[PDB]
Amino acid sequence: AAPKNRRSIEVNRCRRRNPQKLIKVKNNIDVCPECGHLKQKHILCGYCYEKVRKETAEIRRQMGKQEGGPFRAPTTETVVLYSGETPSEQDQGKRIIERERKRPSWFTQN
Amino acid sequence: ISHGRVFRRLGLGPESRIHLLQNLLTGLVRHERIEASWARVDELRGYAEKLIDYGKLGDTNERAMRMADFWLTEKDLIPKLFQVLAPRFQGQNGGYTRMLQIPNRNEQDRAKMAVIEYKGNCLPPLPLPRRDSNLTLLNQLLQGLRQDQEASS
Amino acid sequence: TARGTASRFLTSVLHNGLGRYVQQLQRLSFSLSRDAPSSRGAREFVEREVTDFARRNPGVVIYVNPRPCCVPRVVAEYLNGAVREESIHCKSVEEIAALVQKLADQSGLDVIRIRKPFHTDSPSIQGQWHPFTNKPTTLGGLRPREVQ
Amino acid sequence: SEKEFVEHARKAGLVIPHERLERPIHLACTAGIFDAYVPPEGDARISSLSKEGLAQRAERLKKNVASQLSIRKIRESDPNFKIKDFPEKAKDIFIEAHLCLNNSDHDRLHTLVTENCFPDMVWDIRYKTVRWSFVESLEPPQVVQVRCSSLMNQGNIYGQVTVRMHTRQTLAIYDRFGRLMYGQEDVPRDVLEYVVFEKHLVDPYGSWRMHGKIIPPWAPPKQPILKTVMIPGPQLKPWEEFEEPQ
Amino acid sequence: HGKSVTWWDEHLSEENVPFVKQLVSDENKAQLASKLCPLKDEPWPIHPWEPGSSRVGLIALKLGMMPLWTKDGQKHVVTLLQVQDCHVLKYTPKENHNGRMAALTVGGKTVSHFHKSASILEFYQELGLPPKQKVKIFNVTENAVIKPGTPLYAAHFRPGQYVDVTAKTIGKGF
Amino acid sequence: ISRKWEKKNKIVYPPQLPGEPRRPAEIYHCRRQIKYSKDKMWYLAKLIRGMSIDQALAQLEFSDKKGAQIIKEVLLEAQDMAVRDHNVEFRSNLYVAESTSGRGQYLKRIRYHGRGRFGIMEKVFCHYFVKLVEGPPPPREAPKTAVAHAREYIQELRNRTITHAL
Amino acid sequence: VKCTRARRLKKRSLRTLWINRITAASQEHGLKYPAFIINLIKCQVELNRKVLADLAIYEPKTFKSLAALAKRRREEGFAAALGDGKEPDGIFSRVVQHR
Amino acid sequence: SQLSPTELIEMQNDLFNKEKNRQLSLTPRTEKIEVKHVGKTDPGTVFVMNKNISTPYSCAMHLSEWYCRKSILALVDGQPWDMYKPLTKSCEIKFLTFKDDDPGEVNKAYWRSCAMMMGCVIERAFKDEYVVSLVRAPEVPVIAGAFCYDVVLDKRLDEWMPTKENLHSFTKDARALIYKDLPFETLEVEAKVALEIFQHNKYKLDFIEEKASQNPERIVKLHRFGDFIDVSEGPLIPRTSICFQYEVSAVHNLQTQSSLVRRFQGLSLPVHLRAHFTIWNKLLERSRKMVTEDK
Amino acid sequence: AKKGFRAAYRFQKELERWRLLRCPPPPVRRSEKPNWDYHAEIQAFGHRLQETFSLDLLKTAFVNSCYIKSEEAKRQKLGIDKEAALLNLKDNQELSEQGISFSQTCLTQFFEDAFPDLPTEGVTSLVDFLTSEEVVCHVARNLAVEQLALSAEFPVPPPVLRQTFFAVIGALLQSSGPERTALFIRDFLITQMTGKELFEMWTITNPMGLLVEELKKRKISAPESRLTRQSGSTTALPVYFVGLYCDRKLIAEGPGETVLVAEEEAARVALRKLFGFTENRRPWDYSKP
Ligand SMILES: [Mg+2]
Ligand SMILES: [Mg+2]
Ligand SMILES: [Mg+2]
Ligand SMILES: [Mg+2]
Ligand SMILES: [Mg+2]
Ligand SMILES: [Mg+2]
Ligand SMILES: [Zn+2]
Repeated sequence: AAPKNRRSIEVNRCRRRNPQKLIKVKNNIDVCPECGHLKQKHILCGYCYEKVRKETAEIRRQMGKQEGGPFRAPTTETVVLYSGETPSEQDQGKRIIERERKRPSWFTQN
Repeated sequence: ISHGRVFRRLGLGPESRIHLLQNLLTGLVRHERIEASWARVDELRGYAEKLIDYGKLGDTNERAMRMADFWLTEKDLIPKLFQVLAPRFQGQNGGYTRMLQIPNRNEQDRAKMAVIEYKGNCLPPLPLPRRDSNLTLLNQLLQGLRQDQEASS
Repeated sequence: TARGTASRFLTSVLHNGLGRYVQQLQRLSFSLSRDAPSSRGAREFVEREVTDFARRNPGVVIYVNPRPCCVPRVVAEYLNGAVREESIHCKSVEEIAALVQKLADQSGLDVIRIRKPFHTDSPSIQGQWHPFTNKPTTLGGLRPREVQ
Repeated sequence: SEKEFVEHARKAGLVIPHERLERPIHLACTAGIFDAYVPPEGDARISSLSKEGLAQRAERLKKNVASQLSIRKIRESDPNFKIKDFPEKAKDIFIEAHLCLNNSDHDRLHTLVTENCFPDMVWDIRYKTVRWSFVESLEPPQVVQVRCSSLMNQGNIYGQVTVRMHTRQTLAIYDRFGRLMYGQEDVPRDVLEYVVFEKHLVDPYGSWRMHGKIIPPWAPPKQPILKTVMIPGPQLKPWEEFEEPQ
Repeated sequence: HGKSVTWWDEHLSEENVPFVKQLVSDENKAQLASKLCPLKDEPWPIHPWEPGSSRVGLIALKLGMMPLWTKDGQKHVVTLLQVQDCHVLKYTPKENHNGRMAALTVGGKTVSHFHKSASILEFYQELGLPPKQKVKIFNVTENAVIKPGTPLYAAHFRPGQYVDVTAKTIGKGF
Repeated sequence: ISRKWEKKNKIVYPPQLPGEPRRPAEIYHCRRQIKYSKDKMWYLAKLIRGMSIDQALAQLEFSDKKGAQIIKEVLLEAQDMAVRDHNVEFRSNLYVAESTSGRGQYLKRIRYHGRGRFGIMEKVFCHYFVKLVEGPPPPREAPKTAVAHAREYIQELRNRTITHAL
Repeated sequence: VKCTRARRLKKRSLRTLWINRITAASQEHGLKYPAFIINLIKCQVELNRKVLADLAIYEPKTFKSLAALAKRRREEGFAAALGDGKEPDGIFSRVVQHR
Repeated sequence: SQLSPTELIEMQNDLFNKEKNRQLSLTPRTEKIEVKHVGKTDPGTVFVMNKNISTPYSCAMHLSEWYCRKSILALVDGQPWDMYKPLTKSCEIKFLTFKDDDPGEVNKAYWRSCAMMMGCVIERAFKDEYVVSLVRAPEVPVIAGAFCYDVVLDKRLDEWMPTKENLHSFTKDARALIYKDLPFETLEVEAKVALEIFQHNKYKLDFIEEKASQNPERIVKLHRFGDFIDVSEGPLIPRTSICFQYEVSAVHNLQTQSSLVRRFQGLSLPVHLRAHFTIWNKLLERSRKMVTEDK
Repeated sequence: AKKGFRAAYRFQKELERWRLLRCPPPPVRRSEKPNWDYHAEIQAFGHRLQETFSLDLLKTAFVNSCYIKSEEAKRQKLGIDKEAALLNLKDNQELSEQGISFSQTCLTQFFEDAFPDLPTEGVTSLVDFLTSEEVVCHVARNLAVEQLALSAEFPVPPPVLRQTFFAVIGALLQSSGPERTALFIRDFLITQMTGKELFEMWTITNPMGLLVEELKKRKISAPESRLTRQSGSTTALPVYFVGLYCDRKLIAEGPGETVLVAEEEAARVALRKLFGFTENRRPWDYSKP
């Protein structure tokens, strides 16, 4: 069906300025206590998650370079250690990745 | 009318949904932590828990071995499943996976994303949402109320 | 159109004509040309009867400016500060005289829609109508269904 | 169906267009003050007494062989030049240039100061209001040294005269919104500077133009600004950890 | 003043959440146990039955459906309605409600304090009972009024009787 | 084309005499020829109208629109210019007084339909104008109260005159 | 076109308004509009509806006096009609010719 | 001494303004100080602030509006520092919020602020004919259920105790005081001027003497919001509007050998830590009880 | 390109109109406007009011102190000598004060002659209103005193306008007779009372107190307030008629939205009736005696 008449600017404004079509303000925005960047209450912080994802990417690159094949999945536990660190009595018998970077503050020794 | 439906429709059908879920499960078992769409990760969480249960069921069990063989597309992860993941989940019951919503993707689709992760892995910890300390005003008031309750008890 | 234009109530400037009548035309400035054919009527007016008008109306200052202008104009400035600019372009001496006399007679107020043909202050001699102006009073001021 | 946009403003100059100019650039000044004056460490305690400052300044001006040959070269290149009345002319040029910058008279400012002095005094002041006044001059300006540079590539000689000036102004720099920014208008602060003038002796006209302004490294810091300033730390990417300097 | 959204678990600690939960549970248990004796504290006067009298009702929970057999051999199907926690909340006079019958407000199963509004929580705090999920109004006669806070049980009805059952049907959407 | 939002930032006021209240700083900025659509950008412009710059940035960071990043960049550039060029301390003491989106120059292409027919596809471009004013944001207007409504009704009742009467 | 037509209709509208106001005032004085008008005419009082409405709004005592005069003239007319006598003439029923 | 309470408040405000003007005029020039920011969020920031004019709230304004909204207290390199106190020398600043790892100092500052607000409402909510004299604000720990204020009433008021309606009217007045934004401004004055500013409340002058005894310089801190002036220990919250939930819990009379004192106990929670209705009611029931913490 | 000059000239006029509408220039003096001749303006100002002024007196009355100070500042800035003539500019201070005194006395005499029952406070209030800032400024502006007034700051602040107007009055008093000056005052200041009420310019605070004092002076005990008529009392917009009875005789009645307002209005009506400022009072006599 074709429109019978041209819709006027008053009707157009009444339609596309209605509160249903307007953008709602978000009231769940807070500052991340660690880095001070903005984040939502129910969502992980973007800055911190980017840090963790990047560090995980570097660790995965190291542990994939340690393996010469695509199907060489380790059958034992795995431990990541940084420069100036040695495996403990509990970390023996596992596979070890060594990183030249210092241990990050957020990465707990456990 | 979709009352009492527990599985959401994904892919090109039920078989495509199963194949997507098994690809996600293989990635999760291999990397110990993956990120994807929120709905796909939510669907995959239950299958991950059940796979850990089947791994705990035993290596010599034929049913568990066949289920692992089907679900782990890469065949080098079945020894990993039966000798790494299940040994470290023994005293636990159902707290095998952790799922957290992360900010939407940067590209134009702006999909809602989640990250799923087997607990106790060899990766940097996620920025978990920590509760407030007892030293806060409200928590200290609640602590005082608890102390008076204990004293009167 | 009354709805399209402005409006005002009938009024007089500074209560003109109450104690005395003060002419509202303050100054009259003619701007004409000494050789333009369109200024011939203005030139004849200035030659003949600008002096008579000045003598008849001593309360208005009349200026005459022969300058190289194409259209002759008359500017009437009133006591209100109102300025009325008219064109005397190609008009007879009688037309110039009529226009000048009309400008002198006018009060200088805006020529717009007048809401009422009359205006008085305090028109309510011997009272103004209110719903109680023609109602009898009852004994004790009792309401219709009030029992004392 | 295939119309496109235009007018992409780009600036990319190469050595070929930078060297293919038929006619060369006819400069009116030089890049900087050759043989820059180094004022002596002790000036604050010598400006207090007139004789012990003026006598030593005259001795330093007269005993420098380089200054003597430079002033001889300037005099032989342009007659009717004297160092006795030069400080008065330098002071007049300084005052006139500052008044021109106050009044925003760009043509007369170009006539007074040179091409190395106009940008440093107009670039960051074009969008502000200045109220500069001259009130007093405790110590008359004194010529310190004279230097000459001859370039044989074009056969051109430039002579710069340095004049030490200790004098009092009243500076008030306003904002583009009409509010005070730097300081009050009635404060007569004392300033000591070294104004270096440059003249092209080979040029037939050769007006004396202010070229440079030398401030001693030990000069007291300028008056503090009225507003507060935030100095942000190094912006850190997620892959960078803050390092605390000690 | 851009106030942010909040909930009851936002500011609590890992050790105060169990404490708050158990405190609220104990308070609800005490409040429910306080009302188990409605006839000894101060019950309203009980009037004799009249031919034109109307009784109050209950708010139950539809559990499921079960087969049942009659001594003549027929098989019927019955629905289980479980009265979980049915209480009388407020009373409204006949002239102030309808002009023909009084209104008794009845509340059903208990819900959480942390997801109710301030006015509802205040009303239940004055009443002395934990918040209810469903609240309904019953038109009764003036001789069948019951004091608010009185509990109601499934023994309110007797085997062999006819009842009216009102509920929101299964919504099938558009 | 018209370029006056740039020139609105180059005016110089005369110095204020002592005793006059301090004039708030006004900073005009704009981005020209943005691929994003005019009405879609008007929605975000209306969203961030009248609030503090920090609150506007907070909303635009989590807005999912494509123009949210463009508006955020424009606001950050305006804040930086307000701090650096204009004498504005307290970089958080600015509020978005004006936020508008207009249309720029479009590109006309062919949209193929079928049966050999076609349509005029228009590649839309928009301009985003922002004006920031130094100072706390003005308070939002409250809905008219019952007392105010009754006062206006009574005033309109008392304003009555006997029309066509004298 | 509407401006010209409404210029023509403005006089009719204002006359209707004045007539309505005169009816209001007369009924407030216990008299009907046709009787009031015809008796005011019979008293050789040639006041138009605009002036009558102005008096009703702003001169209540004068309008009451006019209403009393109209009622008196009506009573004299009724008495003359009932009597059918030429020799009894009303005090306010006398006609004054041009002088 | 014939002096109306309004006249006394006006003269107290006049003397406070005179002291503040003297303090500002003590520094004729405008010196520049370099204040580092040692916060975990944005480290390495340096602020070029004005001496005795700029404030940690000005530093927060330079940083971000989030800092102004959240940061309740400041640590200037050695001690808590309220936001509306001008900085003295070059230093380093760390901002403290309610949800910090160690929010004890912020909790204390909020606690004294609430106590001082309660003292103000007690002073201004009684009859003018009756004598009301605030003694002090006891430093009861946050673990206690309510914050207390000590007051002394007229003798002919020794027989009656406040009821629910009076306490709820006090709460209404406190909420009205909250509604209008009244900043807390502090001043470091001497005992010689504290004596003359108060000059009427014997208990308050004894408190001032006790506070100045431990100070070698005889320097005391005077805090004021609106037209109310009082003496308290430590810093305070920057704005009144921070107090979201406020209630005057109870009044308890303690009779001693010399005279009796009314301990007014109240409860409050900020905007950033407002609790649920049931939790608030439980905390109020806790606060109704007696709390005794002096030393 | 359309050939022609008329369209270009007409659009230039349109552009000038738009510029004037967008940026209104600050008002400039009619003297600074081109067509001006001070002597002719002075003569016309004298003639149009039907009064025979003295030209020198008018020139000395239209000059203000601020104008003299500005001229002195201009002279000292230029660096020439102007003390020979500008020292004898004959500022209008004495003329203005004489005019103010005569106008106040004449208005007081007029008011005491017209309304004998008006008290001294009321007469002084009326005189102050008539010689006040706004009335005198409006009269001067509509009589073109502002254009002829020699002073800086062309807005001519209202004190300067009042000073110039009363200086003109004093010049007329010195030139013509006191009777003619009184006629001028009646024609150009009393007419400003047309359509105005008494309490509009008096602005008393306690009408009932003033009425009871006046009745005590007139040997009346006290007025009793009685609710004569009313229409609606539980509604949001009531009306009440309150009358005042002295010895059970009605003296005034007033309407109001509330009883207190109605009583105050009744007191004001009684005061107006006592003082003779009734709305149906005798209109001011404008005739030549
Ligand atoms: Mg799909
Ligand atoms: Mg459904
Ligand atoms: Mg085809
Ligand atoms: Mg189209
Ligand atoms: Mg089309
Ligand atoms: Mg006709
Ligand atoms: Zn973070």
